[PDB]
Amino acid sequence: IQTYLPCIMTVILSQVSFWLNRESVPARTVFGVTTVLTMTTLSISARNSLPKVAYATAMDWFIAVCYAFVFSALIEFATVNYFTKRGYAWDG
Amino acid sequence: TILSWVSFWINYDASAARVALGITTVLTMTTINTHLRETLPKIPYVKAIDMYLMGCFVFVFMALLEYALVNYIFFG
Amino acid sequence: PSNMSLVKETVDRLLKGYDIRLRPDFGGPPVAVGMNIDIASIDMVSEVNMDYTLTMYFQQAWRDKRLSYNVIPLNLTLDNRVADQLWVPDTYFLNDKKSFVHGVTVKNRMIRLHPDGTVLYGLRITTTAACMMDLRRYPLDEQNCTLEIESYGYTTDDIEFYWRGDDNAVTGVTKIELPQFSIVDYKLITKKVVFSTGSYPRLSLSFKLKRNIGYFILQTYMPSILITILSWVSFWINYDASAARVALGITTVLTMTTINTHLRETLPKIPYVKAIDMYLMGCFVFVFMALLEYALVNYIFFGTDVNAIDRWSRIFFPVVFSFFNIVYWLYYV
Ligand SMILES: *[C@@H]1O[C@H](CO)[C@@H](O[C@@H]2O[C@H](CO)[C@@H](O[C@@H]3O[C@H](CO[C@H]4O[C@H](CO)[C@@H](O)[C@H](O)[C@@H]4O)[C@@H](O)[C@H](O[C@H]4O[C@H](CO)[C@@H](O)[C@H](O)[C@@H]4O)[C@@H]3O)[C@H](O)[C@H]2NC(C)=O)[C@H](O)[C@H]1NC(C)=O
Ligand SMILES: *[C@@H]1O[C@H](CO)[C@@H](O[C@@H]2O[C@H](CO)[C@@H](O[C@@H]3O[C@H](CO[C@H]4O[C@H](CO)[C@@H](O)[C@H](O)[C@@H]4O)[C@@H](O)[C@H](O[C@H]4O[C@H](CO)[C@@H](O)[C@H](O)[C@@H]4O)[C@@H]3O)[C@H](O)[C@H]2NC(C)=O)[C@H](O)[C@H]1NC(C)=O
Ligand SMILES: *[C@@H]1O[C@H](CO)[C@@H](O[C@@H]2O[C@H](CO)[C@@H](O[C@@H]3O[C@H](CO[C@H]4O[C@H](CO)[C@@H](O)[C@H](O)[C@@H]4O)[C@@H](O)[C@H](O[C@H]4O[C@H](CO)[C@@H](O)[C@H](O)[C@@H]4O)[C@@H]3O)[C@H](O)[C@H]2NC(C)=O)[C@H](O)[C@H]1NC(C)=O
Ligand SMILES: CCCCCCCC/C=C/CCCCCCCC(=O)O[C@@H](COC(=O)CCCCCCCCCCCCCCC)COP(=O)([O-])OCC[N+](C)(C)C
Ligand SMILES: CC(=O)[C@H]1CC[C@H]2[C@@H]3CC[C@H]4C[C@H](O)CC[C@]4(C)[C@H]3CC[C@]12C
Ligand SMILES: CC(=O)[C@H]1CC[C@H]2[C@@H]3CC[C@H]4C[C@H](O)CC[C@]4(C)[C@H]3CC[C@]12C
Ligand SMILES: CCCCCCCCCCCC
Ligand SMILES: CCCCCCCCCCCC
Ligand SMILES: CCCCCCCCCCCC
Ligand SMILES: CCCCCCCCCCCC
Ligand SMILES: CCCCCCCCCCCC
Ligand SMILES: CCCCCCCCCCCC
Ligand SMILES: CCCCCCCCCCCC
Ligand SMILES: CCCCCCCCCCCC
Ligand SMILES: CCCCCCCCCCCC
Ligand SMILES: CCCCCCCC
Ligand SMILES: CCCCCCCC
Ligand SMILES: CCCCCCCC
Repeated sequence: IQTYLPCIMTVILSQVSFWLNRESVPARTVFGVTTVLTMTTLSISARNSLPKVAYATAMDWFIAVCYAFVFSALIEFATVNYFTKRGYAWDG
Repeated sequence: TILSWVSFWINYDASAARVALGITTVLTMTTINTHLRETLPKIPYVKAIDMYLMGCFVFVFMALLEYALVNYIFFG
Repeated sequence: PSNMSLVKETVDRLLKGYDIRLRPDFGGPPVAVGMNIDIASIDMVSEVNMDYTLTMYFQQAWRDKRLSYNVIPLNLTLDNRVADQLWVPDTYFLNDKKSFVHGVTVKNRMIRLHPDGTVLYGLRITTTAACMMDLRRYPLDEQNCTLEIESYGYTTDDIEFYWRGDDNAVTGVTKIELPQFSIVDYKLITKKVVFSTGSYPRLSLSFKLKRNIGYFILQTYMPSILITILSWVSFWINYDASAARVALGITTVLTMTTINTHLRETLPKIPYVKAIDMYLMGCFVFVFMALLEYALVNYIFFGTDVNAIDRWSRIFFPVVFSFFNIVYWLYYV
C-alpha cells in the first residue's frame, strides 16, 4: 500500500488515455507526462527505505516494468498522434 | 475530494480541463497518503486514516473515470 | 587448586611495586610496540559528515621485563580489569572523531602475559574516523580513507611502532562487505611525524575504497536519461500543439532541476561541481534546449522549413546526446 498500489494505479492511469479521443492532444499528453513523472518519483521514493545496495531488488524490477508500461503508453500516443490527419474532433 | 466534483459541472468538451483537474486531484491524494504514512512506522496493516484516504481515492479516481466514460460514449 | 595458588603468587609478585607511571625501559632505549588489526566491519561511510565507522580488534604487543615470569609454563590470560594496573601504550587515532571500547558483557579487552615478558593487549574498538573525500568525480570516484595510529606522550626516543607481521598485520579486509563501496586496496605505512613537542611514531592504515555505480544508475542517471528522452517526444508533436509541447517542455525542465536540487541536498555543501552535477547539468541543457527548440519553432511560424527545424531536431538531439554520453562516460569511466 506504499509502492505497489501507487505503482499499479499510475499504470492504470496511463491506460485511461487509451479511451480518450485521439484529437485531445493536451489531455492525453498530460496523461503521459504526469504518469511518467509520477512513476519517476515513486522509483526514487521506493529506494529510500533500504540501504544503497548495488544490485536490483524485486521491487526495482516491478517498478522498472511499470515504468515501461507508462512510458510505452506515452510512446503509443505519440504514434497515434503521428497519424492524426485532422485537428478538429468529432462533433454532434 | 470536494473539488474533484467540480469536474462534473465543466462542459463535456473540455478534455484538457477536466482531465487536468481529475489527474491533478487523484495524484494529490496519493501524495497526501504517501506523505502521511511516512510519519508513522512501517506498520503492515491499514489504519483508520488509511481506510479513509483509500476511500477518498476511490471517489476522486471514479470522478476521473466519470469523464473518461463520458468522453468514450460521446466520441467512441 | 595447587596450581591456582602458585599462579596467584606469581601474578601477585608482578604487580607488587609495579610503577604504572613509568614505561618499559624507562630512562633507556625505546620500547617497540607491535600492532595487528582485525577489521570486523566498516560502516557509515558518510560524505555528509566526511567520516567512516571502523570496528576492529586492535591488538598491541610489547615486551615488559617487569612482567616476566618463569615458574608457570603456560601463557596467562588474566581478567581484563588487570589492564588498569599495567602500563599500556597511550596510542590514539589522530583522525578519530568519536570512539569507544565495547562494554557488554564486560569491557571488551584482553591481557595475556607471556613468560618472556611479552604483553598482548587487545581491544574491540568502534572508531568514527575522519576521512576527507574528494567528490569531484562522484559517484565514479575512489576514496582513500586512513587511520592514523600514533603515540601521544611518548616520542621516538621513548617508543617505537611496527606492524607485527608486516604486510600480514591487518586481516579481514577482504571479507568486509560495504553496500556501495568495493575495497580495492589497502596499504600499511610506518611514518615519523614531527610536532613542536618532538617526533612521534606513526602507523597509517589506508584503505582505497571504490564506489559502486550500480546503485546510482537506478536512482540518478536512468531517471535523468528517461526524462531527457521524454522531452524528445515534443519533437514528434505538430508545432501548433502549443499546450502539449510546452507542458511536456516545462515539466521535463522543472523535474530535472528538482532531481538535481533533491540529490545535492543529501550531500555536504561542497563548492566544486561533481560528476553527477556535470551529467545532470548536461542533461538540463538538452531538455532546456528542447523547450527552446519549440520556442524557435513557434517564433519562426507566428512571428515547410518549420518542419525542417522540427525534422532535423528529430535526429540530432538523440545523436548529440549520445555523443555527449560517449564523451562523458569515456572521460569518467
Ligand atoms: C604462548 O604464546 C607463544 C606465542 O604465540 C606460543 O608460542 C608460539 O606458538 C605459535 C603458535 O601460533 C608458533 O607459531 C609458529 O611458529 C613456527 C616457527 O616460528 C619460528 O620463527 C619465527 C620467525 O619470526 C619466530 O617468531 C618464532 O618464535 C619461531 O622461532 C612457524 O613456522 C609457524 O608458521 C608455520 O605454520 C604452518 C605449520 O608450521 C606452516 O604450514 C606455515 O607455512 C608456517 O611455516 C607458526 O608461526 C610459534 O612456534 C611459537 N613461538 C613464538 C611465536 O615465538 C606458546 O605456544 C604459548 N604457550 C602455550 C600455548 O602454552
Ligand atoms: C578515560 O580512560 C581511562 C582509561 O584508563 C579511564 O580510567 C579508568 O577508569 C576506570 C573506571 O572508573 C578506573 O577503574 C577504577 O579503579 C579503581 C581502583 O582500583 C584499584 O584499587 C581498588 C581499591 O581502591 C582495588 O579494589 C582494585 O582491585 C584496584 O586495585 C576502583 O576503585 C574504581 O572502583 C569504582 O568503580 C566500581 C565499579 O564496580 C565501584 O563499585 C566503586 O565503588 C568505584 O566507584 C574503578 O574500578 C580505572 O582505575 C581508571 N584508570 C585506568 C588506568 O584504567 C577513565 O575512566 C576514562 N574517562 C575519563 C573521563 O578519564
Ligand atoms: C592514500 O594516500 C596516502 C597519501 O597520504 C598514501 O600513503 C602514502 O603512500 C606512499 C606510497 O606508498 C608513501 O610514499 C613512500 O613510500 C615508500 C615505499 O617504498 C617505495 O618507495 C621507495 C622510495 O621511493 C623505494 O625505494 C621503494 O623501492 C618503494 O618503491 C616509503 O618507503 C617512503 O618512506 C621513505 O621515504 C620518505 C620520503 O623520502 C622518508 O621521509 C621516510 O623516512 C622513508 O625513508 C614513503 O612512505 C607515503 O609515505 C604514504 N604516506 C603519506 C604520503 O603520508 C596511501 O598509499 C594511499 N592509499 C593507498 C591505498 O594507496
Ligand atoms: C551515429 C550513431 C550514434 C548512436 C545514436 C544515434 C541515434 C539515432 C536515432 C535517431 C532517432 C530516430 C528517428 C530518426 C528519423 C527522424 C525523422 C523521421 O520521422 O523518420 C521516419 C519515421 O521514423 C520512425 O519511424 C521512428 C523511429 C524512432 C522511434 C523509436 C521508437 C522506440 C522508442 C524506444 C525508446 C525507449 C527509451 C529508451 C530506453 C533506454 C519518417 O520520416 P518523416 O517524418 O515522415 O519524413 C521523411 C519523408 N520525406 C523524406 C519524404 C519527407
Ligand atoms: C467503455 C468506457 O467507457 C471506458 C472509459 C474509461 C475506461 C476504463 C479506463 C481504465 C481502464 C484500466 C484498464 O485498462 C482496464 C480497463 C479500464 C478499467 C477502462 C474500462 C472501460 C472504460 C470505462
Ligand atoms: C528568435 C528566436 O528564435 C527566439 C525563440 C526563443 C527565444 C529565446 C527565449 C529565451 C530568452 C531569454 C531572455 O529574454 C533573453 C532572450 C532569449 C534567450 C530568447 C532569444 C530568442 C529566441 C531564441
Ligand atoms: C527506473 C528505471 C527503469 C528502466 C527501464 C525503463 C523502460 C524504458 C522504456 C521502454 C519503452 C519501450
Ligand atoms: C525518440 C523519442 C520517442 C519517439 C516516439 C515517437 C515515434 C513515432 C513514429 C511514427 C512513425 C513511424
Ligand atoms: C482492507 C480494507 C480495504 C480498504 C478499502 C478502501 C475503500 C473502501 C471505500 C470505498 C468507497 C466508495
Ligand atoms: C566547471 C564545469 C561547468 C559545467 C557546465 C555544464 C556543462 C554541460 C555540457 C552540456 C553539453 C551539451
Ligand atoms: C566555472 C566557470 C564557468 C564555466 C561556464 C561553462 C558554461 C558551459 C555551458 C555549456 C552549454 C551551453
Ligand atoms: C535555440 C533553439 C535551438 C534550435 C535547434 C535546432 C537544431 C536543428 C537545426 C537545423 C536547421 C535546418
Ligand atoms: C537560436 C537563434 C536563432 C535566430 C533565428 C532568427 C530568424 C529570423 C527570421 C529569418 C529566418 C526565417
Ligand atoms: C557504466 C554505466 C554506463 C551507463 C551508460 C548509460 C547510457 C545511456 C545512453 C542513452 C542514449 C539515448
Ligand atoms: C549509444 C551510446 C551510448 C553511450 C555509451 C556509453 C559508454 C560506456 C563506456 C563504459 C566504459 C568502457
Ligand atoms: C491484497 C490485494 C491488494 C489490492 C490489489 C489492487 C488491485 C487494483
Ligand atoms: C478489499 C476491498 C477493496 C474495495 C475497493 C473498491 C474498488 C476499487
Ligand atoms: C464501466 C463502464 C461500463 C459501461 C460502458 C457503456 C457500455 C459500452
